[PDB]
Amino acid sequence: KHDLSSGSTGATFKATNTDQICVFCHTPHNAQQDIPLWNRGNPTASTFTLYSSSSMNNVPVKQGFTADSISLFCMSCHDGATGLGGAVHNDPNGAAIAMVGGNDLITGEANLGTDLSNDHPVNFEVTPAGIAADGNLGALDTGTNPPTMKTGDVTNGLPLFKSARGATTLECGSCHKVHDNTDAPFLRTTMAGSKLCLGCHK
Amino acid sequence: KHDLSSGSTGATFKATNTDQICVFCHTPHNAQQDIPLWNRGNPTASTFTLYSSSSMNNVPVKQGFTADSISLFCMSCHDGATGLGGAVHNDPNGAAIAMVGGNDLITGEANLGTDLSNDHPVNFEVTPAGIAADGNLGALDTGTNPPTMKTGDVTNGLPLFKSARGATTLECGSCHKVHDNTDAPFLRTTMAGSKLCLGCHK
Amino acid sequence: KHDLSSGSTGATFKATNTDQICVFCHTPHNAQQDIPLWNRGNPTASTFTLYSSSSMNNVPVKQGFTADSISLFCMSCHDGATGLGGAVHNDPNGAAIAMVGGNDLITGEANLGTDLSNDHPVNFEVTPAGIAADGNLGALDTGTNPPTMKTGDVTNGLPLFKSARGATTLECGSCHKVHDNTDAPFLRTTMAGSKLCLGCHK
Amino acid sequence: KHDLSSGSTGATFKATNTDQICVFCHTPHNAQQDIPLWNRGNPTASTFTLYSSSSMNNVPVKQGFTADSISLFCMSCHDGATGLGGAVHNDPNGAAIAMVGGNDLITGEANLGTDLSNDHPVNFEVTPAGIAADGNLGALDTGTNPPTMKTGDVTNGLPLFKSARGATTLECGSCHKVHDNTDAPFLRTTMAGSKLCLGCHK
Amino acid sequence: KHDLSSGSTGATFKATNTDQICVFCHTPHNAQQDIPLWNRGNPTASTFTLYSSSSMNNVPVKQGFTADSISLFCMSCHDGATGLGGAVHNDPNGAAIAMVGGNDLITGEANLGTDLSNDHPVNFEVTPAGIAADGNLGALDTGTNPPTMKTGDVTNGLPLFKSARGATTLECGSCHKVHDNTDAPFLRTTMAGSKLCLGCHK
Amino acid sequence: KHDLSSGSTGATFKATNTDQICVFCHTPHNAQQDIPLWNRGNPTASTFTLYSSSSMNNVPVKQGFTADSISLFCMSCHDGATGLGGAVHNDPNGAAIAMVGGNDLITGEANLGTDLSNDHPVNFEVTPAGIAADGNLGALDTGTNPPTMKTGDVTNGLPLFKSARGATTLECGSCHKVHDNTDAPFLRTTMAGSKLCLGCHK
Amino acid sequence: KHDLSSGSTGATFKATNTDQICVFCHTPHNAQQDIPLWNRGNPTASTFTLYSSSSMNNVPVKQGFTADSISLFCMSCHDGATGLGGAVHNDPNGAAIAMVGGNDLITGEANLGTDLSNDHPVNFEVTPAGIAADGNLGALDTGTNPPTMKTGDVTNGLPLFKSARGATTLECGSCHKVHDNTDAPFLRTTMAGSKLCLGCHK
Ligand code: HEC
Ligand code: HEC
Ligand code: HEC
Ligand code: HEC
Ligand code: HEC
Ligand code: HEC
Ligand code: HEC
Ligand code: HEC
Ligand code: HEC
Ligand code: HEC
Ligand code: HEC
Ligand code: HEC
Ligand code: HEC
Ligand code: HEC
Repeated sequence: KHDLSSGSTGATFKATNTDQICVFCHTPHNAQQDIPLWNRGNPTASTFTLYSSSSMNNVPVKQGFTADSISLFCMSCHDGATGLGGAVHNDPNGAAIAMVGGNDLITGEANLGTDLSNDHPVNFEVTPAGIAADGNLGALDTGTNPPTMKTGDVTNGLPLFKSARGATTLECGSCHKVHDNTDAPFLRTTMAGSKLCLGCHK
Repeated sequence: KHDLSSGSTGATFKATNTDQICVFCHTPHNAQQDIPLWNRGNPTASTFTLYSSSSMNNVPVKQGFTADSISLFCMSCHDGATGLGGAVHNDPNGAAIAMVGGNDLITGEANLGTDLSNDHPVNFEVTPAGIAADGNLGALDTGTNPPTMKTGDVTNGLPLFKSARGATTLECGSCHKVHDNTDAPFLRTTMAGSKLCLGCHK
Repeated sequence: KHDLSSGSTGATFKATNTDQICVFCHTPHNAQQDIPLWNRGNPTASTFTLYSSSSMNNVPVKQGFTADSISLFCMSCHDGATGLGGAVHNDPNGAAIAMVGGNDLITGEANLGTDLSNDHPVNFEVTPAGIAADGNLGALDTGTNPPTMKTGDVTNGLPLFKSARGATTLECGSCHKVHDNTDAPFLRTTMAGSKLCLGCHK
Repeated sequence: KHDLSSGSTGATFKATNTDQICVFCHTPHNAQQDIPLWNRGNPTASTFTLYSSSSMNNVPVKQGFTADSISLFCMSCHDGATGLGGAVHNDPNGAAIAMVGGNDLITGEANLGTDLSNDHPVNFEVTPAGIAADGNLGALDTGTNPPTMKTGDVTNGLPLFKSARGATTLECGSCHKVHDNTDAPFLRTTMAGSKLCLGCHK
Repeated sequence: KHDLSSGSTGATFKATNTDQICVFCHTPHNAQQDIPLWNRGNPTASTFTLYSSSSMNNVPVKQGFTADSISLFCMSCHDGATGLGGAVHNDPNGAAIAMVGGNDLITGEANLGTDLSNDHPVNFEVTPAGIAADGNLGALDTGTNPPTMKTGDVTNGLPLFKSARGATTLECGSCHKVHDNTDAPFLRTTMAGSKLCLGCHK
Repeated sequence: KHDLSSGSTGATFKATNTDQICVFCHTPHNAQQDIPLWNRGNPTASTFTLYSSSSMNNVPVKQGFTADSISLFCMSCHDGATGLGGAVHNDPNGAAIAMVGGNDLITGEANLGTDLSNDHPVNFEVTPAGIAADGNLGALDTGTNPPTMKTGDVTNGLPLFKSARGATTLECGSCHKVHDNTDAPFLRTTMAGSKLCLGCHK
Repeated sequence: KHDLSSGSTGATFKATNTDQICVFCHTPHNAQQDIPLWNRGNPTASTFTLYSSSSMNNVPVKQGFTADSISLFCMSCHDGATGLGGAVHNDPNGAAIAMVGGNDLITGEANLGTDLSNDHPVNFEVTPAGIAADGNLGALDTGTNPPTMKTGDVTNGLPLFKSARGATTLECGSCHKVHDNTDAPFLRTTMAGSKLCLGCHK
């Protein structure tokens, strides 16, 4: 899916003036941030809302992302308003990347918009006190890099990410693995059987 | 019972084109409401009647549910008219969920229909004035989330739910716990001994 | 007395395959009538006769009960012909309730049979004209729910019930309170001293 | 006088194991006859003789009472041979009623025995032909319930009772009112002045 | 005259502790004899003599009355030796009847004493043979109750009474009617004109 | 003649305050003597003389009557000195009997006075020896009551009376019958023809 | 002859308004003298002369009768001047006795007139001295009542009468017996044979 090459066969949206996989994401030189080789323009965090209800631990952090949130990286192409090709910084041929059909914005069901009223919670620090209060959020392992949240049925658990809210924070990349399409839509494991879901919500 | 997986052993009705527990109830993205990850189509409240007699406190609210009533969520599959698989919004494989035998409607004794003339009252605000008038509806605790109605014989009491009629409202989920089948048919405690019944009707 | 649990200590007749107080009387769902949660099979009213003499106001109504008479509910187990356990509708374990000794019918002095030639009158509308004609049937209060017949010596009087013959009708429950055994055999007050009798027959 | 309660102050004979006025006469359930709530054992009529002389209209009926005579009810405790407490049918506490001193039989002047050679005539049908023959037995009124024998000096006359000999029959209750002690020994009017006697024997 | 009530106006002797006409003569219960409701003490017959001369039919019966003679009843208060109030058996208030002035014995001209040497003959059987022998004692009628002695000038004749000497016996009540004072001193007809005397002595 | 009623038509002397025949002679109660019901005051016998001559049998008895002589009864009103109305003992209305004209004494030819020098002999015992001596005084019959003196021409003879002088004594009533006026002046038979005179003086 | 009844057959003079023998001579009451029952008017004795000659003993008594002479009684109707019916005192019917023909005076040979110059001597005392002087006047008997003069040939002699001249006096009745007509004209014995005459004049 994320093979945006012109010669790709399974890509819904692909360029027409380049053949490279990685220019859409990674540039060897002249990148944006010291988070691996990011060459994509990201929006502001002030225009994003998250899931909030009186059953969680994220009440004060229900508005806005952080400046170092990977969820920002994902929504940079998964917001429905940022150009797929027009947001590049280090373009591959000195000009704007040509897009097929002229639709430089993601559409369809994959579009997420700007409101997360219908999405799984992201960018909040899972805490051992919160886990004890709920009593069902598995366990924590700190000896691994990155630290993972222990599960009673899945090997290696789910990776966690460091953010402003804390060093053990759930994120857009917790479930989705961008590069590996072994279990589409790039889930960390094949979802049939609910075994990934049972990893956390036991 | 509510394990609608194809590989389930104790489910009366199960799908044949999926293996996931939660797609029938919860979808990670593109949900219906900001009430936890609801992916089920609910009917209108105008076609529902409730228990009403000259011994209660719910005389003006004996017709119709609210738009935010959990009882609506439960009757969405427990009405006897809404499709068990056809009412999903975010389907798991891009098509309608296949049902065994083709009976996409609940039948048997578990069917409740649309008339509650033979059911325990639901969706009404229990009030301290009403409790004092009756003199037997236990007591109230507001320091817990959700607020519970105190009982003289059962630990932790019964949870209450917030609705349009009020913040302390009895509901379909007051007695039934959807996920925990420790005491089937998903009662909050084992019913033998009438100890749950004695919790309120002392 | 009416604690029909298997673990009960003072019950003459008790079940052996259940432990619940209320299944014998009340079922949460799938009840019989919109009169509180009735799960007991009642007989026909055409086979019942009542007390009749040329000193009362019930001459035309000396034969048969009404379809909404609480006396029917009481005689449903107090007729001497209806099964104590076999008349349930919503059984607690999917089968007929097991009875100790196999005697599913009430016996002894408590048995009332089908003829009320030796019983206090029931199911007739007490009227202010009739009270004035007799001149001793206390007085009437309509501001209370249910309306009561005023007594000159007892606080709160006797409750009355609504029926087909009228809205102020004496009934089996007028003297007997089914749940409260403070004054056995479930009388509304302790009978020693004839103070209950003096409440009406002054 | 007829207040046989243990706490009574003016009763010659009173019980010691009960406090109720009416168990001695009336039981709510399980009575003897369809004549109001009779719970007292009555003797046979074959052992009773009546006043008979060649000046009356009761020559063929001078021996024995009827099975439905109220005089039998009165003599059930006013015969001098039937137990005051031992003749109850529906006892108040599951055992024989305890009597003070052990004298369960009425004694003294109030005792009447079994021979009415010294008593006013009872249980005979007064007839208009007989009244015309004597010419002094007042008049008859049939529009009242029960029918009364008209008197020229007393309001409302004397009530009459229905029996086997006829529908207008003098009886033990014609002069004596069991419940009202306004004019002791329970006469229908105060006897001073002979006005009751002048009501009939003008 | 015989109205012995305390409120009487024409009575020479009256009581002061009662107001009843009939207690002096009749008691409803506990009477003396089976001759109508007699409550007066009578003297012995051995102390009485009668009119005797060689012109009548009563030679062998000139000494003593019978045990069933009404003349005994009359002399019970008309002997001059028996107490007017002290001879009662069933007293009206549990004590001796109080008499005005303390003179409980009849005095004056009305007093008759114990010797009938100056009185009209009583208590002897008038016989048809005796009537034929005298030839002036009217005639006899047996079809009436009581049998009367026919007179040629007076309607209905004189009533006769049954006694030991015979069934057609003259008696104290033959001329005197105790209750009817239409013709004082309680004669059966007004005596002016000798028409009563001419009824027998033609 | 002897009908002294006020309404009488043939009576020379009659009362004005009474209507009774017999009060002048007979009173039912309180009479004077045991000689039938005498209510008239009689004079003394010492003031009476009789017929005496040397041809009879009454020489020693020619002065004075006896205390039991009927002639005394007759002269009680036939002496000319005793009051006709003032000599009553048992008066009919509590007062002296009123007489017409005020003449309470008999006058005229019927007056006899106190001397019998001009009258037929009375009050002497006729004896069989005396009859044999005279040889004309009929015969004697003792089997009749009263004994009569036999006559050869008149049926039933003349009645005789008992007195102190003897049991067969002539008397004022021998010829005169007081009640029967068939042959006035109350003779025992019609005197025309001298047949009564020939009965004795043959 | 002396049967003066109206129905008489042998009487020359008889009444027409009466039928009685004795009213002409004897009245029961109201007579004239104490000489037996005389009811006839007698004349004076001064107008009568008697037989007188110088051969007797009656020289000084030859003029006039005595006031007590029976000869006066006889001449009262045998004088020829006194009325036969008009001289009665006690008349039988309140009026003068009617006489046949109107001749109330005796006539014919039986008339004696007023002069006894032709009659046998009367009313003089026969004396024993006079009898001795004459020597033929029988003898005297004093033991009989009345005293008689003894005769030598006739049984019982002649009765004598008492008068003023003496106790043994001849009289009109000496020979004549007024009542007995055995030997007419009422002689004491049949005169044929002169045996009566020979009784005295021997
Ligand atoms: C972080 C902000 C994100 C973003 C941008 C997306 N996800 Fe998820 N996702 C999860 C599961 C189980 C599915 C399968 C969908 C299904 O079974 O119906 C998905 C799918 C997607 C899609 C495409 C399919 C779709 O239905 O939209 C997209 C574009 C997408 N995701 C974006 C699970 C998780 C999860 C843990 C349960 C987390 C955290 C996220 N997703 C986070 C994100
Ligand atoms: C809210 C609208 C609901 C719905 C949809 C159901 N219930 Fe209840 N329930 C209660 C108890 C004690 C039982 C046991 C039944 C028994 O003992 O016989 C049940 C059972 C059910 C069933 C299945 C079994 C059946 O008999 O129908 C179903 C499908 C069901 N429930 C649906 C008690 C309560 C209660 C408090 C007393 C409340 C509130 C509810 N239930 C509410 C609901
Ligand atoms: C309505 C049809 C009923 C029924 C089914 C029963 N009752 Fe009554 N009850 C009353 C009183 C004073 C007693 C005490 C008995 C006593 O003192 O001896 C009772 C008792 C009973 C019993 C059990 C004991 C018994 O003696 O039978 C039963 C089974 C019973 N009742 C059934 C009084 C009343 C009353 C007002 C006076 C009325 C109405 C009823 N009862 C009605 C009924
Ligand atoms: C029907 C069989 C009965 C019975 C059992 C009794 N009575 Fe009478 N009663 C009447 C009157 C006027 C009195 C007063 C007594 C008085 O004045 O002296 C009574 C009294 C009694 C008593 C108690 C007192 C006593 O003297 O015995 C008793 C126990 C009693 N009664 C029993 C009048 C009548 C009457 C109409 C005149 C009739 C009918 C009855 N009584 C009937 C009965
Ligand atoms: C039966 C033993 C009796 C008794 C006790 C009494 N009588 Fe008579 N009575 C009769 C008449 C005609 C009178 C009127 C009196 C009169 O006219 O003077 C009476 C009166 C009385 C009285 C009171 C008045 C008085 O003079 O004493 C009394 C107390 C009395 N009686 C008592 C007639 C008869 C009669 C038939 C002729 C008979 C029988 C009786 N009486 C009997 C009795
Ligand atoms: C007893 C002492 C008496 C009394 C008081 C009276 N009598 Fe006589 N009597 C007799 C006869 C034949 C008559 C008729 C008179 C006549 O024919 O003229 C009478 C009449 C009377 C009267 C009234 C008429 C009169 O002439 O005086 C009276 C008042 C009277 N009597 C009173 C006959 C007898 C007789 C037998 C011959 C005897 C005895 C008596 N009487 C006795 C008495
Ligand atoms: C006394 C004064 C008298 C009276 C009035 C009468 N007598 Fe005599 N009498 C006597 C005898 C023997 C005869 C028979 C005459 C004869 O035989 O012829 C009579 C008759 C009469 C009559 C009628 C006949 C007549 O011849 O007149 C009358 C009227 C009469 N008497 C009147 C005898 C005596 C005698 C003794 C001898 C005495 C005395 C009397 N009589 C006296 C009287
Ligand atoms: C859009 C998404 C792309 C595309 C089209 C490519 N890459 Fe990647 N890549 C992407 C992200 C968001 C990250 C970092 C994720 C994280 O830090 O959690 C990366 C990272 C890499 C890395 C180093 C990290 C590792 O190896 O685990 C490499 C070597 C890499 N990417 C290679 C790569 C190549 C060869 C591509 C085309 C042939 C290519 N990427 C495309 C996001 C995206
Ligand atoms: C139908 C009912 C289902 C089924 C088949 C599953 N879930 Fe649940 N779930 C359901 C409801 C009505 C609710 C909310 C109830 C309320 O708000 O009172 C939930 C909630 C959850 C949650 C979060 C709430 C909590 O944990 O207390 C989780 C983590 C969850 N559900 C998980 C889950 C999984 C893992 C399932 C398959 C393995 C699954 N659900 C099925 C209703 C239903
Ligand atoms: C047979 C009788 C039973 C038994 C064994 C139980 N209940 Fe009751 N109950 C019964 C009747 C006939 C009625 C209605 C009476 C009327 O309407 O007049 C009820 C009512 C109730 C109620 C609500 C009415 C109220 O509270 O006043 C409750 C809460 C209730 N019953 C509870 C209850 C429980 C907890 C029992 C076992 C622990 C139980 N009942 C048994 C009749 C009968
Ligand atoms: C012995 C007598 C008693 C006693 C101790 C009580 N009652 Fe009565 N009662 C009795 C009789 C013989 C009758 C019927 C008489 C008839 O039918 O002529 C009654 C009747 C009643 C009635 C209904 C008739 C009415 O009201 O007129 C009542 C309501 C009643 N009795 C009440 C009552 C009470 C309350 C008593 C004790 C507090 C009581 N009775 C005692 C005889 C006798
Ligand atoms: C003394 C005498 C009294 C008095 C003061 C009263 N009564 Fe009478 N009564 C009396 C006698 C001797 C008799 C019987 C006479 C007989 O048998 O010949 C009676 C009879 C009655 C009767 C029934 C006989 C009838 O009616 O013919 C009655 C109804 C009656 N008595 C009534 C009565 C009343 C009402 C009195 C006071 C108001 C009363 N009596 C006084 C004697 C005497
Ligand atoms: C004055 C004389 C009178 C009057 C006015 C009445 N009677 Fe008589 N009565 C009288 C006497 C002297 C005697 C007795 C005579 C004797 O013993 O020889 C009587 C007797 C009676 C008798 C009974 C004797 C019988 O019947 O033979 C009766 C019944 C009688 N009397 C009745 C009576 C009546 C009814 C009178 C008025 C209607 C009446 N008498 C008046 C004297 C006198
Ligand atoms: C005229 C003479 C008469 C008549 C018509 C009658 N009697 Fe006589 N009677 C007469 C006299 C003068 C005397 C007395 C004579 C004397 O005393 O000597 C008498 C006497 C009697 C007597 C009594 C004397 C006796 O019996 O001896 C009687 C009983 C008598 N009379 C009866 C009587 C009768 C019955 C008459 C009519 C039937 C009658 N008398 C007529 C004179 C005269």
